[PDB]
Amino acid sequence: KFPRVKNWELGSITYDTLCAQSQQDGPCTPRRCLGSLVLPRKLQTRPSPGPPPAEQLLSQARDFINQYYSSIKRSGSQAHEERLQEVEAEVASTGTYHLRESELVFGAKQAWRNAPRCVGRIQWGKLQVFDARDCSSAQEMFTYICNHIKYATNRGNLRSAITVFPQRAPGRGDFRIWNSQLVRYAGYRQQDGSVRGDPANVEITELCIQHGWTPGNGRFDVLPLLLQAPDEAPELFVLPPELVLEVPLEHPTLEWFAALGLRWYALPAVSNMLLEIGGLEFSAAPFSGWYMSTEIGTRNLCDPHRYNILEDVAVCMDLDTRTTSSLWKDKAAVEINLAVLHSFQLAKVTIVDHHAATVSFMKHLDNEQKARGGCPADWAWIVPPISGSLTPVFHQEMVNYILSPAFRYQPDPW
Amino acid sequence: GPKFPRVKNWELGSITYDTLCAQSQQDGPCTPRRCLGSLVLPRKLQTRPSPGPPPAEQLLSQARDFINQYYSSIKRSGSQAHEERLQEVEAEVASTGTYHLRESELVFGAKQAWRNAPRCVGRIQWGKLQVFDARDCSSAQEMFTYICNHIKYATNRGNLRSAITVFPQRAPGRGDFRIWNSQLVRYAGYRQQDGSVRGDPANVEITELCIQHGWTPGNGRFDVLPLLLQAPDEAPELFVLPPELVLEVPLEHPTLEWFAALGLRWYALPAVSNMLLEIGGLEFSAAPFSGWYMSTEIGTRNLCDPHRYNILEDVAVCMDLDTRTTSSLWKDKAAVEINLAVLHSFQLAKVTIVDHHAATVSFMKHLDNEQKARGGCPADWAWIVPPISGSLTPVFHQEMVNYILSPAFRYQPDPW
Ligand code: HEM
Ligand code: HEM
Ligand SMILES: [Zn+2]
Repeated sequence: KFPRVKNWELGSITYDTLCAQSQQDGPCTPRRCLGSLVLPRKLQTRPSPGPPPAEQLLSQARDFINQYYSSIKRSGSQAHEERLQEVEAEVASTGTYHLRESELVFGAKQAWRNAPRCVGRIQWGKLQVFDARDCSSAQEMFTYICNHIKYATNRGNLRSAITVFPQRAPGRGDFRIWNSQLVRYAGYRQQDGSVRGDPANVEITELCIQHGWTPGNGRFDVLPLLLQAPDEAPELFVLPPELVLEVPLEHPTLEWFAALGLRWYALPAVSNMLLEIGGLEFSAAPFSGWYMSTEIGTRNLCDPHRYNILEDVAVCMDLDTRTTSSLWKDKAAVEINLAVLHSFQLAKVTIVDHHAATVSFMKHLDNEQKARGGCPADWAWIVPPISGSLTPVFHQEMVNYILSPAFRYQPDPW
Repeated sequence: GPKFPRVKNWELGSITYDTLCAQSQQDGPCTPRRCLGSLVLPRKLQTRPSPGPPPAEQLLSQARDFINQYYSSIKRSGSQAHEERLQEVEAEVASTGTYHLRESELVFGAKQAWRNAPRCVGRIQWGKLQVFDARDCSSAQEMFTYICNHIKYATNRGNLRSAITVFPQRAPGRGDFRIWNSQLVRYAGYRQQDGSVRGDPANVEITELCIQHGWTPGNGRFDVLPLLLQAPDEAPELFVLPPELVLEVPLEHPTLEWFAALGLRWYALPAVSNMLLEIGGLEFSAAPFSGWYMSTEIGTRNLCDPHRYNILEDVAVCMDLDTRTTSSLWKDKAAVEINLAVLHSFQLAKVTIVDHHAATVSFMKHLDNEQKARGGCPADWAWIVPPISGSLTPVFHQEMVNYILSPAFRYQPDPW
């Protein structure tokens, strides 16, 4: 019934009783495990042209409201009962309801806390929540986003934040941020099918040009935002350069590294995920924190389908790229990650290396074991892309399941 | 689209569908409610010592399935020979409660068990396996003879060859044939007075057991342990492998001249000996198998794990790195040089070994061969992706479906 979770480095064991609280199904079954799949096959988020079953929504809303009053130690109180009646009354008459700002803040922090793929959850309690539900146009969306960015960047002393735009509504279009992140580098397809810039942003880069953007021709051209108000074509907005903090990359001892002209933005702000609280869905709720160095140094810069700079760096390090056994890729990867850490640290911009991050996550696991009797975690995403076993989480067994409030993937708006 | 798991490779953007999972007849530890795919030992395949004979009804369905697999493999499914073998197996089980495999069936089954192993990245070599039939073995002493021959053949003075020796299957009522050691070659772990361990911390229990059985312990960091071999219904017997038969490689670094002074070393032959081989319901409690090493097993796991030799700090200090701060990536730097030393040394000693890049690339080829040959390949992502440089290898970006197919290698409880 309850999974026996073991840590192989310390020989310690714990039981996850929290997983019993899961109400949403994952992709696995006794016949086969599909935990390595990035996106769901069916756990997607189908349209909302029609109102969701009142009974279903109501049970989800009740659970959430129950969670909320439990957090403020007022479960069973008069306020708790009166709130349930309000939600009850509104759903029965309108088919939906609305959250009080206090509940929204609690819900956003809980969704982060429940995110199985995030290694930085020790920070879950520290999140600035901007209520943008009073937004009625793409222009206003742009203003909220600029304020979010300014606040979150804080001149290099990054502060986690989330801005919540209006919830989805039946038979009405969704408020959406087309870009997958608030700050992305353009990806331009060139003559021979190759790509200049970030190969992962080719499609979005094209949509931007398609919608009137005058494209650049560099390797790190910050993309403009395509923001969409309900049932309207997306509108193009260019982010004020002074709002986009970037860090020039250089190496602590390799004088030539800087000559590579590499750089990366300071703010990691996912903008394409859906936030679900008490059955309510927020199709546009950009969130941000700070980077873990491997995200930039290993994945963004070294992935084969990304900037793929491994060989360039290897050649500059005069390594033997003639064979795999020389481990030239491993050596280059380490120096690139070192350059990222050194540079962000030099530019006084918040960043965390994969060792510090995993160590804090182990602490989080312990805190959660005491607080809730478990912690949903997705091993493949918690263990860093390099030096996996050199970190504590590698040797820690984990249980993965879905708790709500939650952040979920949703279909591309186009 | 197709009603089977959709598997994607995020590097190539290609998609495939796994239809082979449809053939699994054994459940794993996951459910729609939660994924337990990271658990090393989930009480699923766990072949607990089942004293009372197995349900003749359950044994037969498993046996029939295996025979169908075997006849399918030789392209004679539905033939008269197929139906006759099926009748022979059912008859044998009827009058004895069990049955026996023909020589070729055992060979086929051993290879399929390796082929079906979700956690093995070396499966592109699956078709090349020397299967030693030792089902005539009747004593612990004879087990030692078979094991020594296996070691000699497999080691082949450095030009390693994959092999498996199969001892008698579990029999109703009679005790099991067992090799107490988890591997044929292991280094002793000696508990110290201060509580620390000299040697391999992973082998403290087995080391103590060997001592308790008359072994006179050494006091080194790399003392090869003796074998505790157990024949049916007899206490385990102790056997010391002749040094000349255990090929080892002293570790040195290609450029860091001082690394050789560390006195580190590792043995050439990775031979797992505590796993159970299951074929058509029959259980081979003693069926040690071996291939060759993938460098990270030695350089990253065995030498750098916190609970193993834990040499990361020593090497970093030798490289004069800043071990007082994580952002210096001293752990990452030292791990890289330790792995390079392993590859370098094995290559120098002319002992077969494969680096994690070459291995994962060959596994990708294996996945493609298997997609065409069986419509899928059971794979455990966490075990397939190397412990270092994960995303620098192609397997990291490949989604994988994990499920249990039989014949298979399963975990079994310790004999003691
Ligand atoms: C403050 C420091 C933070 C750090 C260092 C951190 C780090 C990470 C990392 C490394 C990943 C995996 C990235 C990948 O492989 O693509 C991740 C995923 C995630 N993080 Fe965090 N995180 C932080 C803040 C946040 C915040 C503030 C939120 C939300 C309020 C959040 C929500 C998530 C979610 C939902 C995922 C999984 C997304 C997916 O499934 O694609 N994180 N985080
Ligand atoms: C040809 C060379 C081979 C290589 C390079 C290779 C490599 C590996 C590696 C790296 C692992 C995971 C090690 C760990 O994390 O503990 C593994 C696991 C495994 N391999 Fe292979 N392997 C090879 C040959 C074999 C052979 C010949 C067999 C059997 C006939 C085999 C059966 C397995 C099994 C069953 C496991 C999983 C055991 C467990 O769950 O602990 N391998 N292999
Ligand atoms: Zn699973």
